[PDB]
Amino acid sequence: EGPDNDERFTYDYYRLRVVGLIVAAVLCVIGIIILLAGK
Amino acid sequence: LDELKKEVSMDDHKLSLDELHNKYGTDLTRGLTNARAKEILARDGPNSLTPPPTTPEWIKFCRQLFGGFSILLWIGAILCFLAYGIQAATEDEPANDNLYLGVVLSTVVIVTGCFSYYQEAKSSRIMDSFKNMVPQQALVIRDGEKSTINAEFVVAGDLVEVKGGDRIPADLRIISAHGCKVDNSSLTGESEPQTRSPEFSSENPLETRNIAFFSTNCVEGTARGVVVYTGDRTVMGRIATLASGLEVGRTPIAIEIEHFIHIITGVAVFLGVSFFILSLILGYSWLEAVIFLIGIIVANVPEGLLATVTVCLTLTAKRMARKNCLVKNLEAVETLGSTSTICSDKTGTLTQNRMTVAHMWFDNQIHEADTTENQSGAAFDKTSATWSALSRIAALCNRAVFQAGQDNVPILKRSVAGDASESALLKCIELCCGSVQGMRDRNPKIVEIPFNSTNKYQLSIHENEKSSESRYLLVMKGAPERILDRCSTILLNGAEEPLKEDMKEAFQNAYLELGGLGERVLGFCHFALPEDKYNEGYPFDADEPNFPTTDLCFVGLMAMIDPPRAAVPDAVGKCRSAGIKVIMVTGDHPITAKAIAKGVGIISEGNETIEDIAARLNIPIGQVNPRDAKACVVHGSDLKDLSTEVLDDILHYHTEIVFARTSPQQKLIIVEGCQRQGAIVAVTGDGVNDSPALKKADIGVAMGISGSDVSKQAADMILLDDNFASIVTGVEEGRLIFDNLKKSIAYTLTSNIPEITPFLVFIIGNVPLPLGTVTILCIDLGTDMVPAISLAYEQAESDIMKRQPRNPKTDKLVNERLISMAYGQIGMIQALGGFFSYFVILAENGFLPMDLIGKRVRWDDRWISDVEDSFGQQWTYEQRKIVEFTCHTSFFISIVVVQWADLIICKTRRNSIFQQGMKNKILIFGLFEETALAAFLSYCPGTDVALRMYPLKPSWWFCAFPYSLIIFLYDEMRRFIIRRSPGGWVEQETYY
Amino acid sequence: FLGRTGSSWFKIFLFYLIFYGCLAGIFIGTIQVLLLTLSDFEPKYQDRVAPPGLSHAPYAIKTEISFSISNPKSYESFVKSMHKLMDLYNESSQAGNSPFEDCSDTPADYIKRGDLDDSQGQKKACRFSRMWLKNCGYAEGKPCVVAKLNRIIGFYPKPLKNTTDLPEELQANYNQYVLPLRCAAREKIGSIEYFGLGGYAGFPLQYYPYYGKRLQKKYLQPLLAIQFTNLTQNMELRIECKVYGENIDYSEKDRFRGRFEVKIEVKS
Ligand SMILES: *[C@@H]1O[C@H](CO)[C@@H](O[C@@H]2O[C@H](CO)[C@@H](O)[C@H](O)[C@H]2NC(C)=O)[C@H](O)[C@H]1NC(C)=O
Ligand SMILES: CC(C)CCC[C@@H](C)[C@H]1CC[C@H]2[C@@H]3CC=C4C[C@@H](O)CC[C@]4(C)[C@H]3CC[C@]12C
Ligand SMILES: *[C@@H]1O[C@H](CO)[C@@H](O)[C@H](O)[C@H]1NC(C)=O
Ligand SMILES: [K+]
Ligand SMILES: [K+]
Ligand SMILES: [K+]
Ligand SMILES: [Mg+2]
Repeated sequence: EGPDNDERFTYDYYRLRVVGLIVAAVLCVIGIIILLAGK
Repeated sequence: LDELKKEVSMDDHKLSLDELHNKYGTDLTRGLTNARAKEILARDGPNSLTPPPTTPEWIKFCRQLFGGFSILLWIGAILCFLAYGIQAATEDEPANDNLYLGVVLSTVVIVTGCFSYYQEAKSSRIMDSFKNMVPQQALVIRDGEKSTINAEFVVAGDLVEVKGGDRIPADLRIISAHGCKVDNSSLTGESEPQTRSPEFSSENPLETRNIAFFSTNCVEGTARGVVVYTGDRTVMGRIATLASGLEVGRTPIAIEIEHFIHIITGVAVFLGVSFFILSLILGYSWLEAVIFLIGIIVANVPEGLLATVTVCLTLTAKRMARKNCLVKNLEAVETLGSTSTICSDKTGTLTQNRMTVAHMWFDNQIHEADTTENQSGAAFDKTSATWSALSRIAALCNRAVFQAGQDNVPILKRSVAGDASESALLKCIELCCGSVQGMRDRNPKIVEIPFNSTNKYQLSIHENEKSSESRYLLVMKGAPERILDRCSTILLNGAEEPLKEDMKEAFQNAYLELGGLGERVLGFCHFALPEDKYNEGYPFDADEPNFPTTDLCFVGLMAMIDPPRAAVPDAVGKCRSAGIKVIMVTGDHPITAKAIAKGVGIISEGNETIEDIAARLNIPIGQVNPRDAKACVVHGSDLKDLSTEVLDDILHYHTEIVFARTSPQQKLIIVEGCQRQGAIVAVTGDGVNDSPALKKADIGVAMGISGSDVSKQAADMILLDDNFASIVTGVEEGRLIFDNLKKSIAYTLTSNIPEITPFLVFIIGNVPLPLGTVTILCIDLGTDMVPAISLAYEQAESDIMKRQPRNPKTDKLVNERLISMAYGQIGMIQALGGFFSYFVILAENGFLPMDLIGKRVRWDDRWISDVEDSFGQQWTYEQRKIVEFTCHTSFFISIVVVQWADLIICKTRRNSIFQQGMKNKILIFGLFEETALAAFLSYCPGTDVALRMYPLKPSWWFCAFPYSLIIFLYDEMRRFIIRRSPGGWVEQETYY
Repeated sequence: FLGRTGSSWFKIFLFYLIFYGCLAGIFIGTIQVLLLTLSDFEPKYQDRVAPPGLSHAPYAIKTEISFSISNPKSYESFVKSMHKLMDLYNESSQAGNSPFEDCSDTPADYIKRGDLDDSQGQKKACRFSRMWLKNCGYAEGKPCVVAKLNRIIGFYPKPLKNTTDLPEELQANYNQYVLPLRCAAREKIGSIEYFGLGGYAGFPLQYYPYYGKRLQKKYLQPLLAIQFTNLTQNMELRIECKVYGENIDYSEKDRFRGRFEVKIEVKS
């Protein structure tokens, strides 16, 4: 917007962290699954 | 020091009984005086063995703390505390950087110390096992009276008494004996009881009957003797010292480790000081000049590599534990793969160590029995009525019995009370005719004449199990020729017939052939006594010939031997196909040694000794060109008068070598001879007479079930199930781990470049620091760890058992070709991918690449809270630093992303991934966990403080993707060239 | 030689020359495409400069400006940087209707010169006289520090509204058009005096938004002179200058995030 362009200097680092941690966890689980296919 | 002990012993068995007493101030009848014995005790010292001085574990741990990488990491750790000290004095720095980084680095050294300490293990209790062979007490005659004393109180000169069941307390001169037999397997590896008597019977004291040795035991009878040697001075006490004293030495794998440590340490100190001066010339304060150096150290040293090696070794040892192959020393996991020569004991190693029936001669025909443990062969005969007649004599004319409670274990494995030949016959009949006890119940023995030294035969009279007869049957066995002189008829295919010169000659032929096979041959015959001349109550006199022992019916011959283990012939061939030379080294007699050599394939068909040529051509042995003989059989008595140079010529000039009737020191000498030629040597054995050889071997392998305690103490590896096929597996595993270590090392080293280059450009370019010191440790200690380990699970790219053993002088674990690829090619591509993401982060925040050159001065200036970017905006100190640390984070993640491809390319040295596939589940696990770790380290809240890791925007993750892909393509194209032309260019330049 | 023969030494050179040449050419290619995705007038991200920093002219050794009044070369270090900044706000530097403009001598509202486009020439910036900075060689005794708000493209600094309570409660509250700056230390052993545009202790909103170096060169950002004529002497005084606003925030880590950290000591 014009004088109300506050969103330009903002970033949702909170969501990014939530998503990043979700991904890291799921990649960790997936890895266990493939490894445990025989121990 | 031990050169004296490598020599054959000198003795006094040639002296008379009386003469021997003068030498030791002793009485043949009364024995020593209580006072004289105590005097000699203080004089000579105790009848005991002293363990050699060991190196304390303290010094062993700390010796690892100073090996190249640890030295550089120490210089870094201290240089951290240096810069910290210089700070705490000058400008009060409330930070924790240099202090904490110095603590972290010192911990890395200590923990890395534990890993190398675990790898360099030496579990040795040789002298302890020997000490277990000296009895607690001994029986001596002192002041004309026998008393039990502490065996350590035994001295040279006293009168000792032994009987069946006790250990020889010391080396004795036999002066009196009654039916005494002894088990000399300690000195020979052969357990057949040897008679002991006062009479001298051989110039060689290790063969004479009037000497009994410490480390052996009396098996039966009784004997008295004069002590000639005590403690360390006994024949086997010296073997003990020799074995326990032998310098261990460095393994092939250990030598390789130190070698690349020098290389990497070299480049580290090079670039280290090369840029330390390069910085001072650029006008950098010593305050900074050291900070850069610390970074250089951390970049160059692969912090997690030595521990990777250890884990890869451990994991390989775990797989072998699961095939009944125990590894006592982690490094011995690889030595077997580098082995070019095997020196093998015969008895209990190549062989089962059990007299077993091998052949039978009946119906004018040679039949072969199955000698294998698990009986993997086939039948020979069942139909012939002759067989049942021979079978009956083998069961009936036999005094051997199975021990109680064995019905659970297989026939051939069960313990038997009796001599070896009777046990063999027992197990033979029990196997192919069912319960022998049944045959001995159906035919009650009424009278017998046990085998006599003079008679050379054993006879028995039984009540024929037949109801229509129920009469008296005579059976006998003995020396083949003696049995022949007592026969008139031969049971041919059922019916008897006169013994014509024809069948008599066929007997001699059969007899000579079986004997030529190194087999012990016995004759078997029977005689159905006439009914009218022998009533149902007729008494037979065993003392005086009350019955005919002539004109009997010859039934057949039976031959026997201590046979090879089932898997042994095939394992020997497999070792030989892998280009490993196999030598036999045995305490056993030459005829037996040679026969098993041919049986297992040590001596291949057609190959001759000089003696074979001479007999065939009917010419003198001196007339034979010795170069025409590729095979040789050396008796220990001849070995004794040969110099090592002459032993070296024997080793060089023959492909098929048998060393027979060797002493324990002689086995050591043969091993050393092989090593002297530059060969990596394995020893396989099971007896205490293998202990020195096992110790000196680059790798000693002991048998687990049949092995003596001493042998297993001297070994690096134990075959817990006595499965000789495990050697073949071991060499295969050893070769595979050697290749996979290269892959894992290249992988680990490759990521050094993207950690070095940022620090260099930081100096030469004056740009903001692309990657931090902490960030490097997150890679080498964090992300790269599981992937690097996973390479240990790689399958072979080709048939590794088809290639020759590596040349330890030329074929190195880390060579110039590895460095060229890891440092010069792939690592360089990784460095760029790192920098790219760095320029991306900065440029998208307002600092375009052009304006970055020569800005670090203002960038690092803590007091400038208004640096202008390319767009004209002003940044405080902490604001721009957040972007900088975000650059460290994405550079870090870029390494991870480019290591994805590197992990896949390091999978194979030659083959394509499209050929080898992706069947390594640990590797895939590594990829997922590596990425999970990196994401966690970036996105987890609080990690921005502890590690200076900042959250990355999604687009950031993909910066290095095009570089990750170029790596995959590049290496795939390169290896395509290797395969397409075995010529050499790409091969001799980059082929690890 | 060391490794190989001359023929081999050559081939290994011909390879790495072509190899590294290609790699350099590829690296450059990826840099090209990166630049191609970026604007010339505005950076892709601005969340890392977001809350504006407040920086001053006196180059602090360590957020500190200690000196002796009874000594000449004791403050000549801080006068060097003070001069460096103000030397830019010269009238001879601001000449003609291009590219400067005379703007309200009293704090006014924002000025939009269109978009971040080159569809116009150099966007005309408001003039600023260093003569608006009353009282301030500089203050040889009791310094005359000069404040500054960090430039951010398209940033509209918004003052706080007088809805509730305020630190400098309602005094000279030019609510609609001034971004205030109140310095503080309890510990009240000083004498705060502020100088600026229109005589206000703030930043005139008519200098915003900043259009960037590419679209606005020679642009001048508003200054706020602060004088501490403290009646005290020979002691470290921790003085913090704070700016207030809707788009202004602070951090415990970044001690320059919309605030000062000055340790004055007139040890004379
Ligand atoms: C910006 O203004 C300052 C004001 O002090 C100028 O400083 C002048 O320097 C000259 C020569 O050194 C002196 O004779 C004057 O006394 C100073 N003041 C004035 C008001 O003229 C400085 O030169 C100016 N800078 C530029 C680039 O124009
Ligand atoms: C950051 C940049 C400027 C550094 C570049 C370093 C280059 C020149 C280095 C890195 C790795 C190096 C190579 C590594 C391996 C080998 C194989 C060896 O048998 C001869 C030297 C040779 C061929 C090296 C020559 C120089 C080399 C290519
Ligand atoms: C600032 O200077 C003016 C003259 O320009 C003078 O009248 C005034 O006293 C000075 N103010 C202070 C607080 O010293
Ligand atoms: K490293
Ligand atoms: K050994
Ligand atoms: K590394
Ligand atoms: Mg043996």
